[PDB]
Amino acid sequence: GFKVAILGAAGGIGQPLAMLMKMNPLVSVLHLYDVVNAPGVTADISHMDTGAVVRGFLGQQQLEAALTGMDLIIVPAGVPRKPGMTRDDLFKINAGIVKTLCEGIAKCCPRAIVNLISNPVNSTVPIAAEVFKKAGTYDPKRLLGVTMLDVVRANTFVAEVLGLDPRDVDVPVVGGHAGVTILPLLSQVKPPSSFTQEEISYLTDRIQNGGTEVVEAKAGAGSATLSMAYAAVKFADACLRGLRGDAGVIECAFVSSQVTELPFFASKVRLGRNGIEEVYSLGPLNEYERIGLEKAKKELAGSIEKGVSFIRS
Amino acid sequence: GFKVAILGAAGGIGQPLAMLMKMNPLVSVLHLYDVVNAPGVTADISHMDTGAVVRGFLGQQQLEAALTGMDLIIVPAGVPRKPGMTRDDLFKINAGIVKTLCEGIAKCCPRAIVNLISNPVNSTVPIAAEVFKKAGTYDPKRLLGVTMLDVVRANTFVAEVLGLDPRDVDVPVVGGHAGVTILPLLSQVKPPSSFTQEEISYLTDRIQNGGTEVVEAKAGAGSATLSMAYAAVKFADACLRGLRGDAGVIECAFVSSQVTELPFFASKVRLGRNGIEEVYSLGPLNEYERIGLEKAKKELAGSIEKGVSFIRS
Repeated sequence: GFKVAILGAAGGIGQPLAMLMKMNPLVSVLHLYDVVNAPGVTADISHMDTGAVVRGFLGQQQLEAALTGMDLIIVPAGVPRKPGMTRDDLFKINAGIVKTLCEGIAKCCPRAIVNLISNPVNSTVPIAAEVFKKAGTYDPKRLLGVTMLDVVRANTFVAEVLGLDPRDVDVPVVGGHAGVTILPLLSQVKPPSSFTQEEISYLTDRIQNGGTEVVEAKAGAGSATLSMAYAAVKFADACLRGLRGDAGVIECAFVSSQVTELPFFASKVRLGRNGIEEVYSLGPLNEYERIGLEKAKKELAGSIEKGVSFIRS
Repeated sequence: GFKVAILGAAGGIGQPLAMLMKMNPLVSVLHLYDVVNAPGVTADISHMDTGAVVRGFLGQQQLEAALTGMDLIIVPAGVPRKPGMTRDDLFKINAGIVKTLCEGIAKCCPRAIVNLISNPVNSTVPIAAEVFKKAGTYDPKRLLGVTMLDVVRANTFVAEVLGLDPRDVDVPVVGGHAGVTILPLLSQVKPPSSFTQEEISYLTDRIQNGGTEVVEAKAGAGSATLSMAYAAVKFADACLRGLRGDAGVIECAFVSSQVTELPFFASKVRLGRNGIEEVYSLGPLNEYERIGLEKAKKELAGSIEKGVSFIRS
């Protein structure tokens, strides 16, 4: 099996995520890390009678111990939005957080596959890339922004409109991980289907804003944590199956790419023994998607620069 | 596809338990009930691309809609381990909660299989039984106290000792769900093994105090949530496979039985189309376990009464 580290394992997303990884039969070793409550979460999880052995790590002084030897690093680390946040002062905190964790990764497990969930992903992935570049350990094939939740939402909402089982639907989602930056390619959905103009717009808008659906349901106090955990694990499991050597492991992720003029983009990627084995091109898009693509790119260009800038200064 | 309702889906145990049930293919419909935040959790969960369709229900006024039609009702509901307040006995509270929920269940889904997790199981189950008796819906084959986490811990701890993968270990646990009432039959362990008196001592002690172990670790402000959700789902899933018609579905559970003089006891049971298709006796016990059996029954008798008198008196 493989060794996995979850950074921020005691948070809202972290916990359900650690519970699910502890259940993954491909995980031999599981390191739960956080700046608080790591021991209590570890204790709880240690009782589950599954294959993976779990250990906890608390504080910066233990990050090295948590990271050393890991094959995959799942990073949902990030401070929540509470005191009337979005204050942008938030972004500085999260960017700061992704920064140190990446410094640790660059130092302790430079070859480990990295699944960055820390939001905003459109900026933190570039941040990570820059930090690794500055450390001389950047392998664009091993850094992935987890955009899986958008695909999960798309599959679910598309299935609902088509009256299908969500498990039998696959919706490619490209671009970025926030708002109009999220671009579901309905014209490339599986199984083959046709959508009315009405459905195409309803679906796209819904997928792009699925996040606030949950924030609304929680009176703006919280956001998706469970579905996020479920998605990150579905994605982590994919990376693990890739490291195992499985063929055709394909999923959408926000990665370093040349599929567009932008340095980082979300598209279909093939996961293998050394991370990303192939970044799939966007291919044919219809009018609606083209117009959406451009709007996505415009915002994405700025978000990337924002992250690249945060480090390069 | 089976219909499942989770009472108290917004809590520590409920949320991860709800996420895991959403993932269970045997679940066609999933109802998330609670007095607070049910909508938020539901929205979160509804985005998961799995078969189960999920609906939320908030407050007493919506409990009937949640229950109606359910095949299985998992009940983790109950107040948390408040660190400050040592113990003005949660009993009063939880017991109250259990009673109202059970009244609802007896009225809305009398034929539903029930998985009561509400602490303390040693009392809440007899309470539920007393609530259904008065309602005239009691079916001893349909009420089950979830002691699955005692088995999970045992497998883990025992496998640790044996240096095995907890997945290849089975340790039957009988008796009750608290302290010395939890009785791990180490002599019936699979694979056949031998333990030193020390290990037998350590294992029996640790399994009986598993919960405490976690509370201590979480700095008094919390108890096992994840491992409990994990064990509850494994147990719930067993029931569902039972409802499906599967053969050989055997699990330990605190149920109504005449395995001992007590009206309730945890032992192996076979789950069938109507819930418990048979309650198995304890089998072979060494002197150590027989002694343990006596202490178990001793403290268990009172617990059972403490719960029955909550309804009768």
